[PDB]
Amino acid sequence: KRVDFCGKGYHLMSFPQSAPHGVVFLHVTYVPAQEKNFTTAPAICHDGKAHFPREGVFVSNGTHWFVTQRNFYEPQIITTDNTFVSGNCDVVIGIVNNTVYDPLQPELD
Amino acid sequence: AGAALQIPFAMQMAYRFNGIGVTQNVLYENQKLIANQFNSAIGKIQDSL
Ligand SMILES: *[C@@H]1O[C@H](CO)[C@@H](O[C@@H]2O[C@H](CO)[C@@H](O)[C@H](O)[C@H]2NC(C)=O)[C@H](O)[C@H]1NC(C)=O
Ligand SMILES: *[C@@H]1O[C@H](CO)[C@@H](O[C@@H]2O[C@H](CO)[C@@H](O)[C@H](O)[C@H]2NC(C)=O)[C@H](O)[C@H]1NC(C)=O
Ligand SMILES: *[C@@H]1O[C@H](CO)[C@@H](O[C@@H]2O[C@H](CO)[C@@H](O)[C@H](O)[C@H]2NC(C)=O)[C@H](O)[C@H]1NC(C)=O
Repeated sequence: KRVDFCGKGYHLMSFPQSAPHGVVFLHVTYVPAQEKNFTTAPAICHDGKAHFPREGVFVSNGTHWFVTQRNFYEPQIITTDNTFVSGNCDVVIGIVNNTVYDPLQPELD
Repeated sequence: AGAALQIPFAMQMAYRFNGIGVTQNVLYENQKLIANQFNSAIGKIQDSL
């Protein structure tokens, strides 16, 4: 887990090999690429309740709001499953209003 | 690791708190206090040195 100990970037595993009077290591590393940059926000408050992401980050391509992990990009719609509520949006800086979907009401009708 | 990627500072500190166990709500509810404490500490280290 300690960075830049063996490899360059995120380490996965290594193989040892012999040598005349030494040893040789073959590290395997994982490196991201093909970047994009979007508009973000710290937390989303709906109906006076400020939902925060469990693990990940909010992003937006311009017209919709999604939650994605940090080291890879895949969009998931926002529901009350992957977000948790704490307080109200009156002191956090950068809150953006929106709507949050829930499954219980559609599945209860 | 690779190419540098921009990230606002508030979310970087939120991630760094989330790393050590404390949830990320603490930073977003106590931003001004933390900023003032950090400024005071970095001011006093100057005089101490
Ligand atoms: C991230 O978005 C910016 C848009 O501002 C893209 O281009 C940048 O443009 C500004 C303004 O001229 C420059 O100062 C930056 O150096 C540019 N970024 C570069 C060259 O990496 C930028 O391409 C986007 N990042 C991507 C597509 O990876
Ligand atoms: C941002 O992404 C969303 C999610 O895909 C887009 O919303 C829909 O995108 C699909 C294509 O996957 C279209 O078929 C729908 O018509 C879109 N719906 C709406 C209401 O636009 C959205 O278009 C994307 N926005 C931008 C600027 O790329
Ligand atoms: C997000 O939208 C809500 C719904 O309108 C806003 O809440 C009210 O917005 C009106 C018009 O901006 C204000 O006159 C009211 O004072 C707002 N009420 C409350 C309780 O805030 C809310 O302000 C919007 N959020 C942002 C950041 O603009």
